[PDB]
Amino acid sequence: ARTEKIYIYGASGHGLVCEDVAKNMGYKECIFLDDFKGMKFESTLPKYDFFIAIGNNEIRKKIYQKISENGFKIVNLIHKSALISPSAIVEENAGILIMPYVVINAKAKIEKGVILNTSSVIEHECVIGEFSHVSVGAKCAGNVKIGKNCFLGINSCVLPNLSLADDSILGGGATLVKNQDEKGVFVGVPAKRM
Amino acid sequence: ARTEKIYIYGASGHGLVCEDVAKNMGYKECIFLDDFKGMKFESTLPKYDFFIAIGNNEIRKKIYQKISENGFKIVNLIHKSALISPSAIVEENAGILIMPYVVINAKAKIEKGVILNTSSVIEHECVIGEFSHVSVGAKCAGNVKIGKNCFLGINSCVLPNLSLADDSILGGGATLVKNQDEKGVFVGVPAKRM
Amino acid sequence: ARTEKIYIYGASGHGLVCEDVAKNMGYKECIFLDDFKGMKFESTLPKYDFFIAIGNNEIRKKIYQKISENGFKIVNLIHKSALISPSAIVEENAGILIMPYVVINAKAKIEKGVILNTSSVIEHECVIGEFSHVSVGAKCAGNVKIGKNCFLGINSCVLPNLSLADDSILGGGATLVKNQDEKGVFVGVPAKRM
Ligand SMILES: CC(C)(COP(=O)(O)OP(=O)(O)OC[C@H]1O[C@@H](n2cnc3c(N)ncnc32)[C@H](O)[C@@H]1OP(=O)(O)O)[C@@H](O)C(=O)NCCC(=O)NCCS
Ligand SMILES: CC(C)(COP(=O)(O)OP(=O)(O)OC[C@H]1O[C@@H](n2cnc3c(N)ncnc32)[C@H](O)[C@@H]1OP(=O)(O)O)[C@@H](O)C(=O)NCCC(=O)NCCS
Ligand SMILES: CC(C)(COP(=O)(O)OP(=O)(O)OC[C@H]1O[C@@H](n2cnc3c(N)ncnc32)[C@H](O)[C@@H]1OP(=O)(O)O)[C@@H](O)C(=O)NCCC(=O)NCCS
Repeated sequence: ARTEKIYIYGASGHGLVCEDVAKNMGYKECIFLDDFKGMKFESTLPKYDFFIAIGNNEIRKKIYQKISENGFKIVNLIHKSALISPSAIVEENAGILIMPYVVINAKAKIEKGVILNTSSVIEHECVIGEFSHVSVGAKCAGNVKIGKNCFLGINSCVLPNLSLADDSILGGGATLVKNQDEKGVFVGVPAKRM
Repeated sequence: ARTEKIYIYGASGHGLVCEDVAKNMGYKECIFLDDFKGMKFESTLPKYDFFIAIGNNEIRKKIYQKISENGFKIVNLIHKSALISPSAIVEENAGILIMPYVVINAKAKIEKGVILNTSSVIEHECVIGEFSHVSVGAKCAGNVKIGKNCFLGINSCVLPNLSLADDSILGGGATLVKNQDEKGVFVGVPAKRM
Repeated sequence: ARTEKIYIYGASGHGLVCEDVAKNMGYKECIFLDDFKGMKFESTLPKYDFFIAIGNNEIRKKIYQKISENGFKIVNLIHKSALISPSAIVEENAGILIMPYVVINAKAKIEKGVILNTSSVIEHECVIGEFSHVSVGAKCAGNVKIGKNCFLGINSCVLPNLSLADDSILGGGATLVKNQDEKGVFVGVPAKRM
């Protein structure tokens, strides 16, 4: 079962929303660790559930690696208002954030370290690759494959059956209308390589 | 009252989400009919509620006609998280799909065979024409008239008071800013004839 | 505590949705005042909570001023499905509308007379200026400052950390990607001065 307290690493803005989700899940206390100007991570800390509240995908992956290596459990934070299909797969204890009013439909799969931000939608049979960030209000239609480390900006979307290659960025408001097997930064409606 | 079981015609991706909505409504068993590589529709089937889980508007209308002609009741599937104004009108037993977190505001009207997909919004006093599909995250502002058989793509929107003519397509991410009395395919921000 | 009845000023479309929110909050009766072709406002009316259901920001501010001057309390109408962070600040008894499925995240501030329309999202640490209208499905990313009297159109968004100057309009579907210190009308993806 979940611990009484939770370490949230990242005490910035993203950290504050993560705190709200942890409290929603029933955690009694959130202990912020921030190496910058709060309490530092220490490998010697008393054991509690961890969460990595870092928006940057590259840095979130590295921190995730360092925390995991010290034997800490990095839990998922999933708001109770997120609607997740009984046939969707969400990787267990994998540092995944699922914000309020997120919807994940039948047979979608969410990989480790993903952020599904506020009111995002992952349609049936999607695969969202590890340490991707689907940001506020971004939506993936049915059967969309998002590669590892991808970032879908605010209010972006991807049409059905499409793939976005690892390490790509879909800009805020962009509409991806063609399959993308080579990485890049895509902006506009329709989305075009920058 | 609803039957114990339901026939869902279409066993594809759209079918899977329809299954989830039926289960949410309290149906105990979903029986998939798919003429393609599952159990075939037969006019001789034992009577249960039917739903037509076909995304294509033209084909959904034809199947709806064939099922209705055999005397089957084609129910609405409405997720419990959909928020529907007490003054909105949703045509009864009319094969309408209303997905999670859909909002339908005061005095809007939804006609037979419509799909309102995940997190779509139908504002006050809208009329959504029969066998239209308002897809994931698409939004109609107040007093918008969507014609029969129309398709609003992912994350599209229509400004207040506007009409979209029968058999039109508003592309993914498109923003309709002018009245459209002649049918077509409209894409972009602002939306322009293709 | 809230009164038994409420005066809703504006009996148009916006008024109808306001009625729905008031009923959701537990008000027993909504009394429409419309100077146009319903019951007129009178300074002599029996005291009840008031709400100003006027979509136009300029007119809503003026009416708000006139009603306040006569000593009436102009309450907030907040749908129960709106998700508001315990650390967000919503100005009390300030004529604010918060529609269904609105999300307001940690430390955001909402000022008097604001409309947050259906399924809009205000991310952590935003400031939404008085008598602004964030319309249906519009989303502000973290740390966004919206000026007084601003109007964000249907399905628009603003990227993190940005400001929109007082009295500006972000058009339906627009994506604001740069800081804006001078007022104007911005349209497109990316949003550009009209
Ligand atoms: C696409 C993006 C990654 C590019 O950022 P960048 O490399 O720093 O680019 P700049 O901001 O300097 O702008 C470069 C050009 O691209 C354009 N551009 C930037 N973002 C754009 C967008 N999303 N849509 C269309 N054009 C965009 C700019 O207008 C500019 O055009 P110009 O040279 O003609 O003036 C960034 O703008 C973005 O959309 N990030 C998303 C952030 C987000 O959604 N946060 C999550 C919140 S929940
Ligand atoms: C508009 C649409 C119907 C047109 O599809 P199509 O006729 O097969 O057109 P194509 O995909 O071959 O593209 C033709 C051109 O239109 C453009 N285009 C296609 N969709 C576009 C969109 N939504 N916005 C802007 N441009 C678009 C393409 O970029 C292409 O431009 P080009 O010739 O300069 O390279 C389709 O792209 C679409 O948006 N359908 C929506 C699907 C959807 O939302 N599914 C529901 C999920 S919930
Ligand atoms: C931006 C806006 C304020 C401008 O309206 P306007 O001054 O009356 O302008 P017009 O409608 O006459 O159009 C003027 C031009 O701007 C364009 N335009 C208007 N709205 C646009 C939009 N949101 N995106 C891109 N272009 C837009 C028009 O296509 C037109 O282009 P053209 O001259 O090449 O033909 C208005 O279109 C708008 O987006 N308002 C939002 C309404 C809304 O969202 N309601 C709330 C519902 S919840």
